[PDB]
Order: sequence, then C-alpha cells, then structure tokens
Amino acid sequence: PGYRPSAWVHLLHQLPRADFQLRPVPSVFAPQEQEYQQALLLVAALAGLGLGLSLIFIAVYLIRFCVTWSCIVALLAGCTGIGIGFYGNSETSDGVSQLSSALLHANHTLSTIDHLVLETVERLGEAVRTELTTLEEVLEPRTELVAAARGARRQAEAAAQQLQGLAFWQGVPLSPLQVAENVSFVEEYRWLAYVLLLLLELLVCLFTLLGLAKQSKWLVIVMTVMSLLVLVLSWGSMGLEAATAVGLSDFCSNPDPYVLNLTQEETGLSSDILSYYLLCNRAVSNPFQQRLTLSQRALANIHSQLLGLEREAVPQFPSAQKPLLSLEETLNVTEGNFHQLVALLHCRSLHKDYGAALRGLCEDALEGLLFLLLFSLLSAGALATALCSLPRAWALFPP
Amino acid sequence: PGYRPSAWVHLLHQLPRADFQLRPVPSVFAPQEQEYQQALLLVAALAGLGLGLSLIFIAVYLIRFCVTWSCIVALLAGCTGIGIGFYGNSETSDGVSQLSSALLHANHTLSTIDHLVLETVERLGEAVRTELTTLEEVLEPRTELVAAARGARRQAEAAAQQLQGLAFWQGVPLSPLQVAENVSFVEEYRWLAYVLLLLLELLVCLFTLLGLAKQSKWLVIVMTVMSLLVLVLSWGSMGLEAATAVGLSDFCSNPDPYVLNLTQEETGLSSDILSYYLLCNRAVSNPFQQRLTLSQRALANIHSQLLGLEREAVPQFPSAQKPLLSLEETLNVTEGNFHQLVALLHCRSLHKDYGAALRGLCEDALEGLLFLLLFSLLSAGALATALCSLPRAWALFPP
Ligand SMILES: *[C@@H]1O[C@H](CO)[C@@H](O[C@@H]2O[C@H](CO)[C@@H](O)[C@H](O)[C@H]2NC(C)=O)[C@H](O)[C@H]1NC(C)=O
Ligand SMILES: *[C@@H]1O[C@H](CO)[C@@H](O[C@@H]2O[C@H](CO)[C@@H](O)[C@H](O)[C@H]2NC(C)=O)[C@H](O)[C@H]1NC(C)=O
Ligand SMILES: *[C@@H]1O[C@H](CO)[C@@H](O)[C@H](O)[C@H]1NC(C)=O
Ligand SMILES: *[C@@H]1O[C@H](CO)[C@@H](O)[C@H](O)[C@H]1NC(C)=O
Ligand SMILES: *[C@@H]1O[C@H](CO)[C@@H](O)[C@H](O)[C@H]1NC(C)=O
Ligand SMILES: *[C@@H]1O[C@H](CO)[C@@H](O)[C@H](O)[C@H]1NC(C)=O
Repeated sequence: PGYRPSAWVHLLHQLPRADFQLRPVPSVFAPQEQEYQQALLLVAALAGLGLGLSLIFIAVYLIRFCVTWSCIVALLAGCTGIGIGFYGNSETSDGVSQLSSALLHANHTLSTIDHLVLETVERLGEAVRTELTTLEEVLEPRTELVAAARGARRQAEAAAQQLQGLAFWQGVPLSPLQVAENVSFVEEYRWLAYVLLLLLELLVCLFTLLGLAKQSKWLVIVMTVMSLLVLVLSWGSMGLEAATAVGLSDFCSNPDPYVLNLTQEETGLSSDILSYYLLCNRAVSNPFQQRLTLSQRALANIHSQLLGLEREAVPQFPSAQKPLLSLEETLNVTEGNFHQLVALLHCRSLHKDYGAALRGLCEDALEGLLFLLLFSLLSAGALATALCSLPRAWALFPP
Repeated sequence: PGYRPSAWVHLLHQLPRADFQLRPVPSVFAPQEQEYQQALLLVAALAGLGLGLSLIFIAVYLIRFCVTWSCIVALLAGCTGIGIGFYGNSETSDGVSQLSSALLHANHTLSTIDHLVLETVERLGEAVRTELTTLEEVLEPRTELVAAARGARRQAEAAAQQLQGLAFWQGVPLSPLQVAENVSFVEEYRWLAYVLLLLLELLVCLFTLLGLAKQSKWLVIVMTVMSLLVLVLSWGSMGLEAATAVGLSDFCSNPDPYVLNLTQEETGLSSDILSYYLLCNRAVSNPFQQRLTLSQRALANIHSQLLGLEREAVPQFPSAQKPLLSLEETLNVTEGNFHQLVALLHCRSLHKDYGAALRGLCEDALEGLLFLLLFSLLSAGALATALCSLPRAWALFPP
C-alpha cells in the first residue's frame, strides 16, 4: 500500500517562505540550517505581529469607547475552542506515542536479529566442539568417515562465518531506545504544559461566567489582566505550534531521502541496507540475499553429511550415537533460528514499522497541530471579544 | 510486547449481568447463546427506564410549577457534551477504520503468500520443462551425466510437491476483504447517523441561544418539542451504545480463544495454524517448519548437482551449456521467492496485524463508546435543565 501524504501536507508545503537575509529558500526540510530555522522563526514572528495588531485593535476600541449576550456567545465560542484544543492535544500526544512505540518496536526487532545471530553462532561453536569430540571418538581413521567429519566441520565453520556476517546492527553507536525515551519525555512535558494552559483558560472562562452571574465588579477587573495574559500566551502558542506544523508538513513531503541521509550520517550503515529497509520495493534487492543462501546451503550440506554418519558410522561406531543426536538437535534448533532470522531480515519487519512511524508523525501529528491552530484562532477571537465586552459592562452593573 | 487489556475493559467485564429467563448468565462472549442477547438488551431496557424516570421527574417539576443563567449554564454544558460527542465519534470511527485496515492487510498478506506459491510452482514447472530439454539434448547417456540430470529432475519435482502445500488460504471460502468492506460500510453509516444527531443537537442549542437572545416566545415553544424528541433519541442512543460497549468490553477480555473458535468454525483450517498466528509466542511452533526444512534442502540440493553439469557437462555438451544458465536463473529466482515466502509465513506479520486489529477494536473503540456515554449523560442533563427552565421563562419573556 505505502504511505500517501495528506492534503494538508501539500497545502502547507506550497506555502512560500522567505528570510530577511535572503528571501529565496529551497523550502526543503533541512535541520541545523540557518535559512530554514530563520524562516521558521519568522513564522512565529508573523504570529507575534498578529498579536500586536490584535492588541492595537482592542486598545483602539477601548479608547473609542472611553451587550452581555455578545459576551455569553464569546465565552461559548471559547468553550468550543478549548474542546477543540483538548482534541488536538490528545491527537498530537497519540501521534508522538505512536512514533515512540514505532522506534521501540524497531529496537526490539534489531535486538532480536543480532541476538538470534549471537546464539546461533554460539550453538554452531558448540556443534564444532561436539564434532571435535566425534573425531576424538574416531580412533580408526577410516577412509570416508574422517573425510565426512572434516567436511561437516568445514561446513559448520563456513556457516558460522556467514551467520557472523549476517548481523548488521552490531557495532553502531545509535540505538532507537535512547532516541525514543527522550522524544517521549519531551512529548510528556509538552502535553502537560498544554493541559495546564487549557485548564487555565477553562478557569478564566468559568470566572467570567461566575462574575457575570454573581454581578461582582471586583471579580471582573481582577481577572481581566489574567485574560490579557492568556490571550498573549495563546498568541505565542499559535506562533510556536504553527512553526512546528510548518516544519512537520515540510518534512512529511512525498520525497524522503532526508531520513536515509540522516541515518547514514548517524549510524554509518551502507546505503544499500538503508534503502532496502526504507523502501521495500522490487527495484531494491535484498543486501543479505546471497549470504543468506550460502549459509543455508552449508546447513543443508551438513545434514547430508550427517546422514552418512547416521547410515554407516553408527553401526560401526556405536559410541558416536549420542554426539550425532546432539548435532542433529543443534541442526534443528539452528534451522529454526535461521528461519526466524530470515523472517526478521525482510522489509516488512521494519518497513511496516517505519510506515507506522510516518503515519503517526504526519497523519496524526500534523492534524493535531492544525487543531491547535484552530484552538489558538478561536481563543484569540473569543478573548478579544471578552476584552471588548467585559470592560464595557464592568462599571455598567446595577449596584 | 503483546496485547494488554485496559482498566475500562476489566471494569466493565466484572459487571453482573442478568436475564429474565435465567438470571445467572456466564458473562462470557458468545454471540450464539440467547441469554447473552437478552442480557445485552437488558442494558438498553435499563436506559429506557432511565428515560422514563427522567420524563416523570421533569413532568413533576412542570406540574409543581403549574433563573435564566441556569439555562445558559445548561446550554454551555450541552456544548461541552456535544464536543465530547464529536471526540467519541471520531475515536470510534478511527478504531473501526484501524480494524478494517488490519483486515485488509491480512488479505493482502495471505494473497501475497498464495500468489507467490503459485508463481514458484509454475517456475518449478518451467524448470522441469527445461530439464526435459536437457534430457533430450543428452544424446549419449554418460553413466554419470544422465544420473545427475535424473536426480536434479526428481529433486525439482520433490521441491514442487513440498511447496504445493504451503498455501493454506487456497480453498478457504472466507475472504477478509468482504468482512472489511461490510464492517466499513456499517461504520460510515453509523458515523453519518451520529454526525447528523450531533448537528441536530447543535442546531437545538443554537436555537435556544437565539430564543433567549431575541426573546422570541414563538420560536421557543416550537423547538421545545424538538428538544424533547432529541432528548428521547439521545436516551435511546445511550441505551444502544451502552449495550455495544458492554458487549465489546466482554469480548475484549481474553478474546484469543473465542476468535480461534470462530475462525475454526468459519475457515476450518487447523488447530496448529490458527493458534500459531493468533499467539506468536515461544510455546507455539512452526507447523510448516519441516515442510520448509525439506524445500530449502531440495532447492539447495539441486544447486549441488547443477554445479556438476557446470563442471563436467559444459565442455562436453556446449548445447547443454545454453539452458544451464536458464536453470540457474530459475533456481536464483525461486530461492529469492522462497526467502520471501519464509519471511511471509512467520507469525510476526499476521500476529502484528491481529494485535493492531484488537488494539483498534478495544483501546480505541471502548474509549469512543465511553465518550458517547459521556455525551449521552451530559446531553440528558442539559436537556432536562432546558425543559425545566425554558417553560418557566417562555411567558416570562419581557415583550
Ligand atoms: C533497546 O536498545 C538497547 C541498547 O541497544 C538494548 O540493549 C542491548 O544492547 C546490546 C549491546 O550489546 C545489543 O546486543 C542489543 O541492541 C540490545 N539487546 C540485548 C538485550 O542484547 C535493549 O535491550 C533494547 N530494548 C528493546 C526494546 O529490545
Ligand atoms: C482480497 O481477497 C480477494 C478474494 O479472496 C482477492 O481477490 C481474488 O480472489 C480470487 C479468489 O477468491 C483469487 O484469484 C485471488 O485470491 C484474488 N485475485 C486477485 C487478482 O486479486 C484479492 O486479491 C485480495 N486482496 C486484495 C488487495 O483485494
Ligand atoms: C546529507 O547530509 C549532509 C550533512 O548532513 C549534507 O552535506 C549532504 O548534502 C546531504 N545529502 C544530500 C544528497 O543533500
Ligand atoms: C525438528 O524440530 C521440529 C520443530 O518444528 C519438530 O517438529 C521435528 O520433529 C524435529 N525433528 C526431529 C527429527 O526431531
Ligand atoms: C466453539 O463454538 C461452537 C459453536 O460456535 C461451540 O459449540 C463450542 O462449544 C465452542 N468451543 C468451546 C470450547 O466452547
Ligand atoms: C543470484 O541473485 C542475486 C540477487 O540479486 C545476485 O546478487 C546474484 O548475482 C545472482 N547470481 C548470479 C549467478 O547471477
């Protein structure tokens, strides 16, 4: 099936970006780059200019002055906005949780791969030791039996070498667990902060409602400054989350060799492996293919040689029965482990995890960021109406 | 990792259920046991009883009668409730969409296995034809070359016979695509119905606000019966969704044996296969292992004597040199296809799809159903307050 970028991804991608140092920008995801970071900060600067324009407009309205139902409508609009904000916060938290689970499963898969390789090599080594025991048991050097034993030992050594070569995550500094725990850590703090902001806005709205119901002049003016502060906070939150959404949408564009380049810089793995596990198409062939065949061939060869020692050596050399059964059991166990490894070296083992990671990072996270945008716009409008209405009614109380 | 039942599913599982015929129900998911169906209908009956009690209480309130700010507070409470309803509808739609996507992916996987097995056996048949070509071009029957050719042909036939049985979804009547299509179909119909109900309640709330703001008595009495009807329909929706949530929670608690039995009754494949792909733990073992353990031998075995024809027949039989490359290419393609098949027969992919299906069906669907429960409760409370307040101030409207 694959991953299809959403409509919002292309809608935000086509947006023109500029810088005061140099307006032309490639509009291509590139962290640790001056132009991209400066443009993303300029987006928040534009949001701050919107803050300033709203403040000037409300000040002008108040100076020019210098209906309650409008205030109730504004606070109901704010309640709808904070519901949208709760939805968006839950959505983005779910998306980043999906991302963290994706890297957790990726680490589990890589661990399982290199692990199974490790004990497969260990079992092959124990098979080599028991084969040495069999040769020690072979006192009379028969023309064919010792040759079969030597061939089986060489085949076991070759299979051990190929299995040692199969492991690819061994010896890389990067591990997904360390880059998933930190992202979960940051996401937890971000969710906590936005939940606190949402609760503060709910308290502000409830204070407005209580002051209107109680007809308490004091309450109104006391929390008007808090309303102004939460308006400024919502404006700045819009700027920050809009920059985050723009960056995320630019990252989620259809071409993604950026992830491949970043991983090749960080882990240092060859591009053929990374291309295979990040594309999983018929154009890219398995980098582990040939080796995976060779080892299995050796294994098959071993079994054949084993049957020889099973069909001729056992009646002549009865003491070799138990070690031969030991080799047979090791062969069965290592063939099961080899099948598990081959199942774990396919694209779907990790390409599906990467697809789910991108799903959580775009189809969930970007939608959550847009819902935070809608939160910020609705909250700014509702609080502007509040600072336009409540002062017009503060002194206008019957007592 | 595995599937971990949540707290809500365990909380709803322990609830006691009763039936008018036979009170002690086993409280075990069984869509074929009648007592289960009457037990689930009893929840909707209890919700209807709550409807009746609320109607009696509001009628008593109006009869005993026979502040607007309370009405505004109730309307903002209803706005919060319908926001919760939006969230719950989106959550349950997302969960059922995840289930449908998992079922579609299960189809795509199984189709990949059986189509790939068909392609592999056809390629082995073409290899048999080319081996017959080698046999006919072998005019002089050398004591070793003809024996090697016969052994290669027999090994190819044995490998084809062993591989012909791998496809376990070739003969089953059930198709996951039809199940996914029908569950989707039902899902968008239910989503459309609930979206229409939510918009109807939003219109009711907006009409309430307009009636209070414009002091239009005529409108309020006209839409009072509308509010009563939406109250009744919300109570009925609460009953239906509560029954659905109870059933889903009772299912999600230890669903593996029930799903295994249902799939045994429908597909009728085998005990070992379904248990393997629904458990994927260490205790369950590969049922295809020996099968695969044979095939990967034969193909590899073939390669051995292929080198014989490469090492002795090539200088003697340049005509045989021509199709030997074709045979080797077929061997390479079938080895790649066999590795793909082995990667496709591990429980990891299908059990991962099943785990995602259960995740969407429980950890998302249960949350959606409980958010619908909250929607229903808050909507019932807000509408009860609305029918307790609006008749008071209908005639008390200033004009
Ligand atoms: C997540 O990553 C850590 C760090 O890599 C895993 O710890 C092991 O680290 C060793 C290094 O010698 C590697 O063999 C493997 O990467 C890891 N596996 C084991 C147990 O040997 C840690 O176990 C990983 N956690 C998960 C989810 O598997
Ligand atoms: C989904 O299942 C259907 C039905 O099994 C697949 O459609 C075809 O089904 C017939 C027999 O049922 C077989 O020829 C193949 O299993 C399918 N052939 C083709 C060309 O599709 C369908 O392929 C499955 N997968 C998808 C993605 O639809
Ligand atoms: C990959 O990244 C490095 C530095 O991170 C950069 O120099 C290089 O140009 C990138 N690759 C491509 C193809 O742009
Ligand atoms: C090899 O292991 C498999 C495990 O799937 C088992 O079924 C089979 O009997 C074993 N072979 C022997 C000879 O014990
Ligand atoms: C499986 O289902 C059938 C009918 O659907 C039922 O008769 C049988 O008892 C079930 N299995 C178990 C173990 O209960
Ligand atoms: C067999 O297929 C592999 C996979 O691409 C390839 O690398 C190898 O060269 C092929 N063998 C021959 C003899 O061409």
